[PDB]
Amino acid sequence: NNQKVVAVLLQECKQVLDQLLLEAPSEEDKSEDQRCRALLPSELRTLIQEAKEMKWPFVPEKWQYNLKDVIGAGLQQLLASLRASILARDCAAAAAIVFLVDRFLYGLDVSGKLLQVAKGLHKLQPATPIAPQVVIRQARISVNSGKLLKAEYILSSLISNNGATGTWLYRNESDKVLVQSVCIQIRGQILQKLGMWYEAAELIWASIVGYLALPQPDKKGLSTSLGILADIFVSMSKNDYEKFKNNPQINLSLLKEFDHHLLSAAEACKLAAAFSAYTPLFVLTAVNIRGTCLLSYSSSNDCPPELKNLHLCEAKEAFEIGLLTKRDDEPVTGKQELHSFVKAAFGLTTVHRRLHGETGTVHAASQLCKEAMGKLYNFSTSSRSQDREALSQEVMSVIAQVKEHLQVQSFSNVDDRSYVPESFECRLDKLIFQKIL
Amino acid sequence: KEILEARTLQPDDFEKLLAGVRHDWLFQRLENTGVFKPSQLHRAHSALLLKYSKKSELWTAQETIVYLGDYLTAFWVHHLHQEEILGRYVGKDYKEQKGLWHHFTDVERQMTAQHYVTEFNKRLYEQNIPTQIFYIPSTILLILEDKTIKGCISVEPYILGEFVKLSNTEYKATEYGLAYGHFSYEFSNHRDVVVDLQGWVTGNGKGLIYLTDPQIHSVDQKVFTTNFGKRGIFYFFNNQHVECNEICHRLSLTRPSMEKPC
Ligand SMILES: Nc1ccn([C@@H]2O[C@H](COP(=O)(O)OP(=O)(O)O[C@@H]3O[C@H]([C@@H](O)CO)[C@@H](O)[C@H](O)[C@@H]3O)[C@@H](O)[C@H]2O)c(=O)n1
Ligand SMILES: [Zn+2]
Repeated sequence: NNQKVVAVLLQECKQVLDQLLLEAPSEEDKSEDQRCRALLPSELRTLIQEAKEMKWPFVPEKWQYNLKDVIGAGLQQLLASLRASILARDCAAAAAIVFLVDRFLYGLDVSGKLLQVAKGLHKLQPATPIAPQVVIRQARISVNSGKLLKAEYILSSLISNNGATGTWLYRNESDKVLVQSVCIQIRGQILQKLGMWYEAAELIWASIVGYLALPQPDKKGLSTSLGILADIFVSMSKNDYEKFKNNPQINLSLLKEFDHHLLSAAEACKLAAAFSAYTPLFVLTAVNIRGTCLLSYSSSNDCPPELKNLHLCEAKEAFEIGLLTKRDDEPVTGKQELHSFVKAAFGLTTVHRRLHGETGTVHAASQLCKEAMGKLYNFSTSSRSQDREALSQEVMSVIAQVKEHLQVQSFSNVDDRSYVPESFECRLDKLIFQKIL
Repeated sequence: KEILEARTLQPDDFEKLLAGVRHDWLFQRLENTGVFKPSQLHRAHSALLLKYSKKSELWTAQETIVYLGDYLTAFWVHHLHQEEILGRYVGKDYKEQKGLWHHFTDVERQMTAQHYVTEFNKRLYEQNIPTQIFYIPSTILLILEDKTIKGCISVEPYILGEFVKLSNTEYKATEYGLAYGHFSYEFSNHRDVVVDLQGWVTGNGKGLIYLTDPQIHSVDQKVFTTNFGKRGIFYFFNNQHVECNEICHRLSLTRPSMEKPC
């Protein structure tokens, strides 16, 4: 399940497709396909049949209205079944498996090989439906590689055409609106990459409106759009924010309640964390950004002195929330998550330095943060699974020591599954599409 | 020594730097800091991340921790305020240790070029022309030991590519570069022009280009501008970019009216 072996297996699948492209259509092939599609768990088989039936433009997530775990568990078997269905010429099942593994493999940063095998499948049988999610993935990688015009072409095609793509068949209008909202969000990201902060914020607001128009709001999409909007608010100049604040078509509570782009960004981070309350990594990322926004605001000449400490305490809470996303002896595996934990630890230490001077506890926490940083670099440099597990353990031990030193106490949320205080979900309710298109 | 006295930042220094300081304040503040030794690699250090904005013309500091690693086969760096957690970043110190003025000047130059190229790419996108040339962002890390500056490092994202001169997509890299020079002239109210025809080409020669070693001619002289001023400007328009290209026209860039100075 390492990026490299999976990339090699996907290259092998695509080479098998190139081979079949030159040949004519064995019972051994369909026997192998049935065997590989029966070796897998029934949940994965149900997901495969639902994807082949096009019941959704995207694969659902628990808590959107685990998936990552069940996909990562049967990734080897799912790719084996993919290449088996490829030999059998059932391009529909292969496309369904592609749809099922697309998000996870984007996480592994090998979407290119997967899109290659997808285009090979389309070549073998052009009538095979391919999920809007995979086309949007192509647009995403085009954005990431800097082919902004190609990405915009794809996104505007999917938007103007009410989500229509290839031979895909929708089952309701809400799914079309959802696809349109995701595409508008990615267009906002395109403008953000160019630094067109105002227009980017406009498109992100349009995506938020689209998400809220669904019968069940897409909480994951909402968290995403609000995090992007926080980044945009951070990047904006005072004039961009003044202009985006006085726009009548933009009815956002965080705008008419805060008069500074950094405070608005911090509020938007709080909202994004709330919208992903059951996914601790997104909570940690959003609250790290919130603490950074507050550290910058409280240190600026625009912060009334009377309020400085208060905003620092807000930062405090922010970083504390991040540090509370994990417990002692709870394993961390990602490089991004380990980095974010060191970030939160140092942000809390810095808040304590800004509130209390050069105290002994602040100094001890700074030393612990430097030790964790060393371990984190050695983690990002190691290439063995046991070496990286021990390093993650040492980093998280240092993080727990910093939590102890700085006296981080848990919060109690009635929802025992939420990683954010109730003061975030509180704001969630009062956040505020066809005309926008 | 008095150098050690000047290298120590007081709470007031930290407060000013975290709020945002002007060029003149920053340069006068670090006047008697002298020259430092190479930073110690394979190590985590407390540091100040300093970033320069041409829009606001401000230097802003954030407290951070950086780990300095191995030299590139320039050395890998990783701090807590990177734009991209999973991305890779390289830091660089002059082989001959120099003062802080040089680091700050180089960063101001890079970020002025980047401001102009960002506006250039906005205009290009509005006109449906692919974006082809960019400038690597650059930041400063003041490596500190007990609130005392003990090092200064420049930090950039890592780019994998080959150095080229733009000599040899829809337009040649030379056309992008010269059109960008013209754009810098216009957008800057006829007071600046960025001239650079060299950089890192990526993606097997097919991909984007990140320009380096920029030369900024200007009548408003700054620490980072060239020694030529209007001369340079004239030269660019009379020898380098003699006749406009498609990009200049699609941007509605007019020809300057100048006389060979001196
Ligand atoms: N809270 C949150 C979630 C995700 N991200 C980041 O977004 C990008 C892309 O997410 P993805 O899950 O890989 O894209 P999918 O097309 O597979 O899923 C759809 O995602 C959108 C929206 O959340 C993101 O576009 C939803 O509206 C749709 O319903 C689908 O779920 C990831 O890198 C991820 O890290 C994020 O930042 N924050
Ligand atoms: Zn021209």
